[PDB]
Amino acid sequence: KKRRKTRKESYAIYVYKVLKQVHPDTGISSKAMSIMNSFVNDVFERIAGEASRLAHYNKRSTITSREIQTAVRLLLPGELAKHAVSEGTKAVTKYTSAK
Amino acid sequence: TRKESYAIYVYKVLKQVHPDTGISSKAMSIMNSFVNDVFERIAGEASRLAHYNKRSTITSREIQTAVRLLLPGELAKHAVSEGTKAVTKYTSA
Amino acid sequence: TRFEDSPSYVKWGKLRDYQVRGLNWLISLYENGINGILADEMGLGKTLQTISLLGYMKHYRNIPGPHMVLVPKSTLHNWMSEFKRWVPTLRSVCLIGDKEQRAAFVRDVLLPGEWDVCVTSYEMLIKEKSVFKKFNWRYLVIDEAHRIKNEKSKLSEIVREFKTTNRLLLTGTPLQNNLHELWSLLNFLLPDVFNSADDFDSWFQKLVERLHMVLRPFLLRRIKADVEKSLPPKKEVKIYVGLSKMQREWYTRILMKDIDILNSAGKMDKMRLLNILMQLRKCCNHPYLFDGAEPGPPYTTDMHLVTNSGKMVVLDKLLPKLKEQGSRVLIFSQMTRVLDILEDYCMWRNYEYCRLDGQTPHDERQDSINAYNEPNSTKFVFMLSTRAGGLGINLATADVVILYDSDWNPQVDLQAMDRAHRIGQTKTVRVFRFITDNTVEERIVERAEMKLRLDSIVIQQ
Amino acid sequence: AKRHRKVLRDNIQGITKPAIRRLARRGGVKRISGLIYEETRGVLKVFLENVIRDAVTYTEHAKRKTVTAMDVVYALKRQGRTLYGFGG
Amino acid sequence: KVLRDNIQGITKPAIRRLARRGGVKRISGLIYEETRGVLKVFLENVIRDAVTYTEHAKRKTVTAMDVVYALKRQGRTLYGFGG
Amino acid sequence: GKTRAKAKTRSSRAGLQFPVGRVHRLLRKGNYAERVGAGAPVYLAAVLEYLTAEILELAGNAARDNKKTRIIPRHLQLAVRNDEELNKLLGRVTIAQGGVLPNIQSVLLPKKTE
Amino acid sequence: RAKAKTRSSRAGLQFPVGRVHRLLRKGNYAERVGAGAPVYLAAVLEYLTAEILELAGNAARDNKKTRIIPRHLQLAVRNDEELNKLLGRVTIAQGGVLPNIQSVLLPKK
Amino acid sequence: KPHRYRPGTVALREIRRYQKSTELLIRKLPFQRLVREIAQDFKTDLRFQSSAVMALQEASEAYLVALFEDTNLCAIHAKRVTIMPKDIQLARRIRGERA
Amino acid sequence: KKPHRYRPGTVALREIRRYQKSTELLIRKLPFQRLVREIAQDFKTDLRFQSSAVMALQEASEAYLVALFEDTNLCAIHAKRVTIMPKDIQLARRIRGER
DNA sequence: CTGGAGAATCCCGGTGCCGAGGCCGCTCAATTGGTCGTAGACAGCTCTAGCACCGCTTAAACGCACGTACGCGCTGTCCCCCGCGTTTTAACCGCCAAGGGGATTACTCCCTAGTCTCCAGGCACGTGTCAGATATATACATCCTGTGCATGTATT
DNA sequence: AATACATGCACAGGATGTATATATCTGACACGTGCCTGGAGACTAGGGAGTAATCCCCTTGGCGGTTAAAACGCGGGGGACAGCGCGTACGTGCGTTTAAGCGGTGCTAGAGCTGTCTACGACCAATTGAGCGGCCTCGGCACCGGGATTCTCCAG
Ligand SMILES: Nc1ncnc2c1ncn2[C@@H]1O[C@H](COP(=O)(O)OP(=O)(O)O)[C@@H](O)[C@H]1O
Repeated sequence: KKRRKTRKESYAIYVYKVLKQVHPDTGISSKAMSIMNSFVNDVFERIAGEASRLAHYNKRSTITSREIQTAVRLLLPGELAKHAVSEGTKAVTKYTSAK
Repeated sequence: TRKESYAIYVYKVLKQVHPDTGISSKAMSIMNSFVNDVFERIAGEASRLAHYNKRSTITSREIQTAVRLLLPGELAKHAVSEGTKAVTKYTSA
Repeated sequence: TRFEDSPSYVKWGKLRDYQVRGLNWLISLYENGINGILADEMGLGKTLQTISLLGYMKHYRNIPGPHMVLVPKSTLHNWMSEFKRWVPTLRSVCLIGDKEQRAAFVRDVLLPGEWDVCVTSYEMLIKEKSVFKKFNWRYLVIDEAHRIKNEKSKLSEIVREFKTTNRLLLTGTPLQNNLHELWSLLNFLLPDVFNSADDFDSWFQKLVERLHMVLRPFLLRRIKADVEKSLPPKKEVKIYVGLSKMQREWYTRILMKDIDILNSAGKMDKMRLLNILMQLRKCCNHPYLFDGAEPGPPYTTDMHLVTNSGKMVVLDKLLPKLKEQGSRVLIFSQMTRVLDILEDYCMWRNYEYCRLDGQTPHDERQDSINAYNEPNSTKFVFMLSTRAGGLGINLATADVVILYDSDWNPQVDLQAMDRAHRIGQTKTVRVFRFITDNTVEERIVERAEMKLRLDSIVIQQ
Repeated sequence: AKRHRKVLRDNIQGITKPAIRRLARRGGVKRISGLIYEETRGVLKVFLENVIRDAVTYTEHAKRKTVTAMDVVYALKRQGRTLYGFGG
Repeated sequence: KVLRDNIQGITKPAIRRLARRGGVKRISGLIYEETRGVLKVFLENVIRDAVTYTEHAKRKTVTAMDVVYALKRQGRTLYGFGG
Repeated sequence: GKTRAKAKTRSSRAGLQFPVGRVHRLLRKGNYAERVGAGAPVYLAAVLEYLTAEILELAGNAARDNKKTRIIPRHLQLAVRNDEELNKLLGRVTIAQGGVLPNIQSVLLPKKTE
Repeated sequence: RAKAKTRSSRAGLQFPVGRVHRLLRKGNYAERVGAGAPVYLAAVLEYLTAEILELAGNAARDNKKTRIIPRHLQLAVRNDEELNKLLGRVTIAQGGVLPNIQSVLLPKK
Repeated sequence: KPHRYRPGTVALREIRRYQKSTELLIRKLPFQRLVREIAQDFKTDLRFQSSAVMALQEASEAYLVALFEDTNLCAIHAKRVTIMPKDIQLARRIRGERA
Repeated sequence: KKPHRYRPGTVALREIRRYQKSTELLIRKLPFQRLVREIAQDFKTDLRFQSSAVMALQEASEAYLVALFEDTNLCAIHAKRVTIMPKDIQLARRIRGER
């Protein structure tokens, strides 16, 4: 073909699965999908940089769940932070209880 | 215990610039924190340059463009001149 | 050696013989050229001892000054009265007040060297070190020599760097905690025989051996049972009070740490931050020190203010019991807010109080002590802070002392104890001291008892 | 005047009005109103609440109990106001 | 082929549209040349910070990712263009 | 031996919908720390999943209120600006083709409004 | 086996470069770090520190003092243009404010 | 006879119309010539991917719209309706783009 | 006889020059420390402090309020006025980029 | 003054009507999940001693309150001039199509360069110590406000 | 030949830069580790140069509208003027409470041991996610009609 144009990996199908979860009868334009993909890349970059600086400041080298917990306590404001921490802790305890 | 800092090098360049000029304790802490901040900003920018160009190393080109980014005009020009002069001194010797 | 009697330079002067023996000891120290520590019990004429020393000095050794005297500020007018009443020939001056009257005083009298002896409080010396470093001091006598307890305080430095000839010390309880108090005093008085605290520890039956190694070259220690023989020794009863229901629920409330109401939420408001033992001290004294223990207040002083802490319960039961006894009572509150609450309560029970808080000015202090010590006095209750009141005053009118709360140091408790036992008493020296249980206060008096025991083994000689 | 047990002056109002005046003349303003002080106390409480919340989060993550100077330098740096001097 | 005077190509009704999106009713004269100066210095900043990215990457073509990174390091991050 | 058993992915093993393995790989290659804990990318993907769920809920609501069936950038802009904490999370972020929230100032309303 | 020449003594610098290289490796910036990199970075740090301290020395010379206090370098950075633009959101502790009174607040009458 | 509108209401019509819209208010080709004109003196003979020019038009449009919003806030606080160069100079001075 | 009262707007000028020519603190340290302890008590109870930490964020809050009063004075000068007002700091905090 | 009638454009809304980007279905690959073997970051357990809290003491400078008075903020009028609204006339943006070459970009080999790893040693730090820069004090000349009034021109 | 307002000194006063002593405490420096940095080598893999494919940006051309440009007039907003009054600056007297210096605890930072299970790394399998293609439903567009806000006479 045309050298099988390179695997530009992105977050399309996960955004689309979540969109089918909340509003199960609503599509999305492609530019809005690029917006959500750039958004989730930026937010992941923010939480990653925050947890990295936390683990640097405590003179450790292991980014584990506690540093992401305090990184999203720092980044997200208020009610968003509390709901996200509750959801992430539920996911981690489900994955640890069922591994 | 042991805690490294940029105290004596700041004192060395201070005596090099002004041969009869002291400096406080808190001015030393301010200059040390300033050097820490500037080095951290330039190293983070070179890391992001290496991630953007798909590379995995930091050579002099990445930090030279990080100095091109971070500083305003004549300060960036003179810092680039100083860095290139120093790396030519290091390579040639 | 010297004067073998109550001497003649003192006017209206009745020196007791053991004080004259101590005077011979001080003049022998002066002949040997050694700074010493005169550190016997309080109420042994120690201010009369050094006044008699300078009355010997100016008369027969032709030393006209200067000899400064360092006191707490609650003793300045007392020392000046003793100088004006016993040895009047010394030119007597005193310095107190703000920078304006300080400048007036130095401009008048401290330039020419016109005086002979200058009593001066501590903080005045900290302010006028630049003045007093410009002199050649013969003597140096520090009344209540326990501001020099640590050798790192700025007063300890500024008295160490005096260009002077002789140093003399005057305290009641020369030991403070273990060895470093005597170490700092020895490194102050005769510094050229003392290098580090390990030398003092290596010199420290070894305890009594080091005790005599202090006692023979430079120390003097007595008690009124050795020399007086005309007075009751003490009269103490350690009474423990109950805990009120408000006291017990406040104790559980502060032990669960989750208490306050003064907002929309049930916060803590910093009151249980670190030092919970003194918070329990504040609780066991009275809950009303804390916020909102009284209701939303119209500020009246009910009997629920006095029936919500067992110390106050036994106290309200005992103040008419001492009124029918008919002698002057003496309360020593450590916490000044507890002194305020006792002020409100004795106003409610309508006795005459004179509050010695420690922030009262000196002009409203000495006259208060005099009105308490007037012939056939009237001021029944006498409220004092333990430190600034019971540090150096003389209160031989009363006989019953109410130690409300013994602090961490037992020797300042002994100082406020024997304030009433100064020259002895015509009556016996009753002690009604309070203690609450189920708290840290039993640990307080227990550590004070261990400190008093390790002080006792060396203070018997 | 007042009666005994004098506990008063709620802690935000402890930031007194000549202190805000001194901050104003430090900021270089000739004339203040009479309403600046209350909203200034509100602004300062908001700002300190944000910064202290971040520093308490930092010190909670390090499992400590004492807020250091380093925690409030990291908190202020994470807000966009890098403080030189203290620590580092 | 260097271009000459394109900043005055940002016409007056285009600035009026850009303002009336922002919610301003009356717009005085001589706000226009100030808006030209503001726009010119802002995108001079972001064009210098994009050209430096491109010249570090050894290209001759300014991509959209260089513009996105130059706006990102200015604290003015732009979504949508494949961040 | 079962050298390849039933390959139960971690997104289904955390009860999640986001690529736990891809987030783990992007944390490893991302030059963030030396080692990356095993409980970390599950937490990170869960947090990103919840944030995306919130933004999509509000964008779908604002798009259904405009009767459309596809979320466009305008619906994302109105969703993120008509919420306080998402506005504070995105206080610097411009989005492309987003438009502005409709807001005329009250003073510029015409006089004698009645 | 020979004499140990520090690379800062071979770069003509006054800042250390072994510490800068150890900081670049341990700081988790990239998995590999060039050998022109710590030399160049310490050169830029040395030029920036010389650039600040010359102006701060001039400012301490104006206030008739040998020592350099935080007020001197704060006035030096906020008085200069480029260092101000580098340090815009940066608050120097113990620094004070550069003197500026707006002209409509002077009386001038 | 030629029925007019009162001065001040067509501006409100335009405000509602443009805040309802989400297009590009500046046309694209003179903006592209502007970007090439000021990139002509940084590095000569560059190429723009034109998604770059779209991104620049979106960025400068959002920046200028936020600037005019805050300038309008300024000239309303100063007891006016019209905006003038002192307002936008104050807006950039307070916001910190101008020193 | 006839005491020398300074005019309104002279002691203000000398106060501005004296406090701008200095660099010490302005808020008194013990009320600030108790205020910081009451703010920090809300988030978590048993909090010690560094005793340089409170000096650090005292310098922070001082620099924040000095910048706020500076551009407040700027916008109040802009409103053809000298006295600052609540709408001054409300406009300054709005177009500054804060809440 | 004044509501309101009614033109009268503006705009919403409805009903087609194309059309072209979501949207889903193969496809096949790089990537990820399972196994397992090492190793060393961190959890957890010591001591320990440093400094943080906490109240008292004592000075003394700032905070609070009040008085007074006046200067600036606010309102109200006028005016004038200058941007808004509309009409008419250009002009150049945009749409469409096509070509052209050029940067780019994914694949290939190869080759130096940073990493890993011992082995030694000397520069950076901690601790201690001391002299001089400056913080403080006091005195005195030197400027800045202020305003009372003597007068310097106007008014009478 | 005394009044009216203005300009400007005079001088009374108050702050303030400055001259000079001096007390100190704190930065400069000296020393004794020791731990980190350097010397020195093996290496492998990440980068570096080459190479053809190709998408993809740049020019050119046309044309058809849509927006910009220019013009008028006027109406309403910006701005100066002025009147006032009350709200804030300033000086002073009381008072309180911060601040520096006390004692006096003990919680908790912090350093060190040490054992494991945590993740790294590697192998092998196998499948989920990116790409390509087709297709048709949501949406943009366009007519067109019916409501919806606005402006002006004009009869209240
Ligand atoms: N010769 C004497 N005659 C009568 N009273 C005396 C005589 N000597 C001493 N006193 C009393 O004994 C008291 C001892 O006080 P003292 O303990 O010296 O005070 P401080 O505790 O300051 O040293 C004096 O106040 C004095 O009243």
